Amino acid sequence: ITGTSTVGVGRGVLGDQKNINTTYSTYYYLQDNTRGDGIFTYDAKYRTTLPGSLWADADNQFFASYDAPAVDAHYYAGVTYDYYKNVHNRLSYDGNNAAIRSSVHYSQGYNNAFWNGSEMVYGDGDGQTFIPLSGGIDVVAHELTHAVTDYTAGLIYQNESGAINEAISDIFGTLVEFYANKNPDWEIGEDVYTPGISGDSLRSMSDPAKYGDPDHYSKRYTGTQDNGGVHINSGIINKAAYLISQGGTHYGVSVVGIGRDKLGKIFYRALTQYLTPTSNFSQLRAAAVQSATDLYGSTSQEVASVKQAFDAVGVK
Ligand SMILES: CC(=O)Oc1c(C)cccc1C(=O)O
Ligand SMILES: [Ca+2]
Ligand SMILES: [Ca+2]
Ligand SMILES: [Ca+2]
Ligand SMILES: [Ca+2]
Ligand SMILES: [Zn+2]
Repeated sequence: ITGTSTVGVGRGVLGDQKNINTTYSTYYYLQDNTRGDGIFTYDAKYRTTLPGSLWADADNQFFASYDAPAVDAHYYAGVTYDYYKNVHNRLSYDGNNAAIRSSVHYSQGYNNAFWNGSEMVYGDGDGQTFIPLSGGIDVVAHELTHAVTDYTAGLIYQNESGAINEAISDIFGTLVEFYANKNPDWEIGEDVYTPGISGDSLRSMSDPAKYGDPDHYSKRYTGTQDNGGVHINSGIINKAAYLISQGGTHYGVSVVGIGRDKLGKIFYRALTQYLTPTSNFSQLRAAAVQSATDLYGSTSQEVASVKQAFDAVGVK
């Protein structure tokens, strides 16, 4: 919409107060003009037609329960924008400040979030398995990273390239969570998953097997469920990324950690310069090694650690 940039205030899913960038034109819209070509948040109104209506509010105050998923979708999309621009010099998901669009209140009791090829989409959860999914900054950043992947490597969403696609989203969603630095961890979705159970999550990068996901290539799933296990075999790569960053000994193989920022530089470079739509795990290994070589030198600890990490999860 055409209008003037304003600043609204509201509360997110977890009941936390935050400021949000809005636009005024009769109503206050969830349209942030301060980042790129705009961040826009929409109301899907419990149906599945998308994007729905640009979110409109009469007084620029967003404290109703119905407002909370919108507040967080909008805010955490801005945080994610900031991360890619400030940390990787990437302007929005296409590198050219594409408008970022999100719809919330998608469907009824919908326990998922996704990128549909053009925008982010968030269910409200059924209140049992999930609360509104935009309350999780790692979930929001996971979803926006799917757009980044689609504009760069283009990893096909099936089998090993699809598991890499998923891990890339878990990795950067986690790196965005640490960037924001509010209760950061190597778990995925803990802020919005199972409101009646404490201490669990959708997935764990530090120990994927905690929820039945493989942490070694020898334990890879090869059936046809979940697009050939894209949310399952992602644990093999998530574990590798965790180890690159934090170090550890896994099935007897020791990895010297090099920290989250270097993890992020290496995987961002792999994603944007070396991976292709059909890359498999072995090719991801070579891409990360080449990326680390580009960044830190053939003889660096960093190259050595990437190798140890892929060794540890049985990927040669
Ligand atoms: C964070 C995440 O994995 O979100 C999803 C959920 C909650 C359900 C189904 C698919 C996805 C996805 O983004 O792959
Ligand atoms: Ca209001
Ligand atoms: Ca957390
Ligand atoms: Ca997390
Ligand atoms: Ca829980
Ligand atoms: Zn995903």
